Amino acid sequence: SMLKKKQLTVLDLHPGAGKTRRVLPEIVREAIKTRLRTVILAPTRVVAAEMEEALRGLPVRYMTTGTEIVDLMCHATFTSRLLQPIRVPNYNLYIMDEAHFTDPSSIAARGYISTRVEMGEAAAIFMTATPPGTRDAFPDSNSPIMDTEVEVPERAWSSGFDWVTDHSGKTVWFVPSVRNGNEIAACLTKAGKRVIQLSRKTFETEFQKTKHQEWDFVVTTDISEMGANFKADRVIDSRRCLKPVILDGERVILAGPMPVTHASAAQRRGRIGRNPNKPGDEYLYGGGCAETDEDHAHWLEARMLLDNIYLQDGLIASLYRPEADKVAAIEGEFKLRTEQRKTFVELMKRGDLPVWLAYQVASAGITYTDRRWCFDGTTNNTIMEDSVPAEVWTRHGEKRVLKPRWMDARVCSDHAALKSFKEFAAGKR
Ligand SMILES: Nc1ncnc2c1ncn2[C@@H]1O[C@H](COP(=O)(O)OP(=O)(O)OP(=O)(O)O)[C@@H](O)[C@H]1O
Ligand SMILES: [Mn+2]
Repeated sequence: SMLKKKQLTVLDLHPGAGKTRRVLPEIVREAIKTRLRTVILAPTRVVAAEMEEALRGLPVRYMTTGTEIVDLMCHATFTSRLLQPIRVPNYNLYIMDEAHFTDPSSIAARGYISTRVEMGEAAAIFMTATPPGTRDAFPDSNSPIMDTEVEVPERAWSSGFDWVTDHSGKTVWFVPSVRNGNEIAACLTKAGKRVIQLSRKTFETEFQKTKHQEWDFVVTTDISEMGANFKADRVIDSRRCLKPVILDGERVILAGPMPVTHASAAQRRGRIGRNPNKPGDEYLYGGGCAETDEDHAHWLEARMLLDNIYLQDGLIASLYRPEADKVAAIEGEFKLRTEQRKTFVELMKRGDLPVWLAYQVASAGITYTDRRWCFDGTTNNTIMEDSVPAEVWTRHGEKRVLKPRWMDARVCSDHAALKSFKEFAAGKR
């Protein structure tokens, strides 16, 4: 149709308008009719699976871990394939759903895609109700939403918030961190509620439980802003988030809790008011928003990824321009030689290390299986487990205090992350 190359379109209908399950299949059917080599990009594998069914019997290859011109994969999968030697089709049409996702792989993907549009080699469609720079925390909905500013608990409580537990419906509660969510969920559970906790690490297995089991509360991080569907009538929003910040170019901290963006607030609010024959959904929020970023590490990490993706001779892809000033970096300053790039990739995939940390280790000429850097840092880089120095048994047979040469707070911000990094340090993966 007008997928006739040459162009980037931002489909920005209000939340719940039918972008993912009404408009998306229409575009795919058009793309197949016009025989365009197309890729579909979902934010998560959970959402990718729900797209399988909305794309009823259409020739779509699902690269989710014949005459097949149309691919479906998640944001991170797409970006991950671009970094590897493994061949990626120069698609004629790029479709990114939930294109507001601010994770490094999603930022990198938007940059790569938009760059391909500018070069005149492809068309692109970014689907999101909240494009970069939106200041509207209260967009349109299918049904009226009762918006109420309240004092939202960020700690366990024994009194003062009756309205929280005095609610017979189902509530989605956005928290700024996993650990904060743990405390709130434990309080709700003790008060007799059934609670499901969602985070980025647990999402792909815990989200499916929000359907096939009963629940009163979902306590979730900002991961549920990316196309997550709940049968709920209430959203409690702390309006808080944590921001990864690179300090003095030498370490990453998790600053906050801190005001979420208008986009995030709109996406959080947008979890309800979706049912057209159902008014009464409430959005209860505990504070204001802010354009917080620009020292947000994710956009620098996105640059690290994009610098190591090849398009054609000497060419480095630009960030999607509405996002391009979110970071102070020179394009190509993180480009690694091919051997270092390989280590960089493995550290992110098999190593499951944050992009920033993986770059530090790889650019220092360290091989993937060399874990000495996990112990030879300054003593202020010491990682604590419950107010006591965390220790692992090394591959060489010593009990060493975990003390990484480069400190990234994301490797120990909760128990699951610490367990994973402790295992990485012991050379177990
Ligand atoms: N298979 C389906 N087809 C069409 N509509 C559906 C389907 N399943 C659920 N719906 C409902 O129809 C509405 C359309 O939802 P959809 O996810 O397409 O909106 P959206 O524009 O993607 O929202 P957002 O921008 O917040 O992701 C929702 O309120 C949803 O609850
Ligand atoms: Mn959607």
